[PDB]
Amino acid sequence: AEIKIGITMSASGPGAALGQPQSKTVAALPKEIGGEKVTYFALDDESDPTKAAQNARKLLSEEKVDVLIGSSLTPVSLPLIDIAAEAKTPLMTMAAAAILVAPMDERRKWVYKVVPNDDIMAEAIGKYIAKTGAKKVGYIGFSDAYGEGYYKVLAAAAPKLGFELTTHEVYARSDASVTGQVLKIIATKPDAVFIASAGTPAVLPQKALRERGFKGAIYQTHGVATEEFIKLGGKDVEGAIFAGEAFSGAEDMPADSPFRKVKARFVDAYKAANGGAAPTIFGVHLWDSMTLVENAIPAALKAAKPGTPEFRAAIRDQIEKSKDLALNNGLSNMTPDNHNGYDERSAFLIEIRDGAFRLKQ
Ligand SMILES: O=C(O)C(=O)Cc1ccccc1
Repeated sequence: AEIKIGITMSASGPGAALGQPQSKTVAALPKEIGGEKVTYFALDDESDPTKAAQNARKLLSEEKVDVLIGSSLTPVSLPLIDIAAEAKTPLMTMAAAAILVAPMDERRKWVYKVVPNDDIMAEAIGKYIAKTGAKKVGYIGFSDAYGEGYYKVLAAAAPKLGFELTTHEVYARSDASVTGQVLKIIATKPDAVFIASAGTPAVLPQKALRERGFKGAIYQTHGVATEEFIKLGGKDVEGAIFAGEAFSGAEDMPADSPFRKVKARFVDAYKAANGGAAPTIFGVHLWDSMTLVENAIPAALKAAKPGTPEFRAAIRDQIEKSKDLALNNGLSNMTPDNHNGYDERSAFLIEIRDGAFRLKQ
């Protein structure tokens, strides 16, 4: 039969600013790959791990999809690892935490990940923060594996880089207030504050810090790299800096940059499918995942027919061989033990300047 791709995304819930762009990207994906028809099955998981697991089981057991893609967020994606592995179906996760694919194990052998691992980003932003002369850095982040991935790496790096983390405050994504946490951070009198958050929930702690009088540097993560964050945040997020993807800095690169080229492809296709509307970065996590899948399909078709475990296993084998590939997410080199594919060369420092994401250095 035709090739079938299943996708679960957080199109509603606190992940909406990530999942909605992904949902709108589906219509831009190719109807034929390697001379074979392709059908997409996309489901909203509502930013809920239980619903994502239900979606995956439905796509795997009922549609027998050849590849599963999702989810948008780390906590939502975690349970999909075991589900995809048990089904011997490759999973292209669209979330960010390193734990989604590293260290390698017998289940993560089935998982690939186009967003650069957060530990790479945390090391990069930590080095930058140190170079500014900051010695005391406050911290607030999500009380989940995404936030904690930033905290643990920054906390380990701190003494080696010459600063100290003054707090370890957390919040849940939908929380109405972080006032208690922010007051605690402010009371430590830090030079700067790090926020580990994603989507529109990332605005709250930054606005709260500014409203409570904090005037120092505020650092965020690539979870904020959507123009929706700039729009909601306004003057309060001006000057935010984070380590992120080539996509976000593409306009401040040479004309022949491969990153401009791969971005143009995506933007043009997205606009054509969405009435001329421009995408935010999160849609590109679906797009780049499909780049890996599309590249693997011709060899897989030589091995087996779609809808068979052999075809899925062939896709898994082929993606692992991907080398020297410019994605919107960076320069990707897969290996048997690294299903992310990036090193520090793909960590770009991005700043919000005059209401736009800009390549900072
Ligand atoms: O919120 C999460 O759990 C994430 O994994 C956030 C994220 C996802 C994709 C790119 C950057 C951040």
